[PDB]
Amino acid sequence: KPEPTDEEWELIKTVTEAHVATNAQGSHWKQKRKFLPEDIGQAPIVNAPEGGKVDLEAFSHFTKIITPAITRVVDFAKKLPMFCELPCEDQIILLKGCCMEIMSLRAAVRYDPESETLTLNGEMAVTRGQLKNGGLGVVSDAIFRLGMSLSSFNLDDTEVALLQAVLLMSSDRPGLACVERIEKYQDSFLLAFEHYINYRKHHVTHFWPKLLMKVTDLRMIGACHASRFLHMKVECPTELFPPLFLEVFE
Amino acid sequence: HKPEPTDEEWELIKTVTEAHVATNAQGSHWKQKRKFLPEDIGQAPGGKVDLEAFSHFTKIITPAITRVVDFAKKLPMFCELPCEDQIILLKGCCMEIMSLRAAVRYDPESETLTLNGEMAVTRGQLKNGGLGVVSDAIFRLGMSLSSFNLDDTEVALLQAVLLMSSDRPGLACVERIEKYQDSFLLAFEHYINYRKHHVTHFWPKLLMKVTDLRMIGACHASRFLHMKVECPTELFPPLFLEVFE
Ligand SMILES: O=C(O)Cc1cc(I)c(Oc2ccc(O)c(I)c2)c(I)c1
Ligand SMILES: O=C(O)Cc1cc(I)c(Oc2ccc(O)c(I)c2)c(I)c1
Ligand SMILES: C=CC(=O)c1ccc(CCCCCC)cc1
Ligand SMILES: C=CC(=O)c1ccc(CCCCCC)cc1
Repeated sequence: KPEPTDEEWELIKTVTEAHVATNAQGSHWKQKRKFLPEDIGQAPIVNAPEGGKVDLEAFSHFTKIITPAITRVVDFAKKLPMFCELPCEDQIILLKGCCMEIMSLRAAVRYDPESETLTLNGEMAVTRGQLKNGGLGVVSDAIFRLGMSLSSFNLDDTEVALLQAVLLMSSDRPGLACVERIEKYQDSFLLAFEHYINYRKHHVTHFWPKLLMKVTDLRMIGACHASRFLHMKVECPTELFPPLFLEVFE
Repeated sequence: HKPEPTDEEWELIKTVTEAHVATNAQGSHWKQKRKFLPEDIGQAPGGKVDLEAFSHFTKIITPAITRVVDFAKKLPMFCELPCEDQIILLKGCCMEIMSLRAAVRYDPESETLTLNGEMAVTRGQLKNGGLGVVSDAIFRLGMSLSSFNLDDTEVALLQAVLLMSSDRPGLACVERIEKYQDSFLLAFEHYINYRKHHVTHFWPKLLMKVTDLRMIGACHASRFLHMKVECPTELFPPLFLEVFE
């Protein structure tokens, strides 16, 4: 199995550092985290015939720490030379299209089977039900499943970073100008990623193929996020929408 | 570097591994032949046992039980123990090894456990099925074992350790058994350094799973008493009754 080249190790060091420099609570999150009160995000005893509405209370708790998560995704991308080479127009499109994907990933990787929750921003542990009633709905199930399936993969910072790099450089986003260039960047990240994986030596058959499918799951989650956001603008009042949160979809 | 298994330990590792493989339902992918228990079965509209769901479990309970016994008998160290000791050890690890085997077959995508490698069931089906909370304990164990990526050898060794529990009430060759367990832990410990898993504090956390399997085995004993009160005698296979006397 071909391992990463000197140049790729250089690239790997750039992404890993960029990710670690933007990944909250890089200093033990499962020790300083705080569990969201049980009473918050509790399944409705009545359940409206509509189809389940968004728990405005839980939603408030989620959006109160959403901005930092969004800005962090932007800082990560700006720490990558390749990204900084892209036009302003392209950068915005790529960020708005991978924002939720990368965040969902960051949360998924922080899945704790013992408490069966996700540590958002590495400080808030939420249950599958709390995140759902919080406004993500079925999306919560998608993210939780992802986290459960990623356990056996034991992804390190370099693999999560590279994963984020691949999600960031999506040349299939609508409106992109440097379609070709961006794809060259992605292929570079993918190549370095795969090579790094051979170096890591994971104990799981068809690791590479299975991981790529996860990129596909993130794409689905990101899309469902946009649709889920539409219901939020309908049920959730404006006062609960942070500055960057709304622009990420508008 | 960490110490790896010696030549003598490799042969022991070979024995236990082949013993487990010969008594386990895989070596051919259990996801290609497994079937899902009808959703309508084991539905939950303490708690009463779902007779129908129960019947489906005990219908394949004997095979699982007989395999654990076969596993132990394929181990020379076990055959050197008195009949009374063998009976004691088996009755004390049966559910332990069984739970372990079911846990390792956990499937995140379907969120179920493939019993005997042919019947997949949900947390609810197994709970109302008669295991109650024990079902949650087994599913929890299965979820925490994903990152461990245990191979047949590690599960086999794990079963060996559970088997050679010299603290079982009534045992006679307590020291001979203890000696056997350590030989497995040592070989297991060395094998672990060979594999080299990417899970921080792998060894410590795995050993802890052994303690969880201990609790699961105990909670099942008390759970079995509820079954002999709610479930009719017909649904109790002969070998199933004796094992958990
Ligand atoms: O875990 C991290 O670092 C990043 C992170 C932060 C948050 I707050 C988060 O939850 C969301 C996201 C969108 C949304 O509309 C709602 I309501 C909740 C997730 I998923 C991930
Ligand atoms: O999966 C395997 O190979 C072995 C296996 C087989 C069975 I059937 C099983 O379920 C049980 C066990 C005890 C009990 O009282 C009831 I009701 C159901 C489990 I957990 C594991
Ligand atoms: C959708 C993405 C954007 O347009 C976007 C969002 C946020 C930012 C960062 C602004 C500074 C925020 C304080 C750190 C830049 C661009
Ligand atoms: C509790 C364990 C036992 O005592 C035990 C259980 C089963 C067997 C196998 C008997 C063979 C009959 C066909 C399965 C032997 C011993």
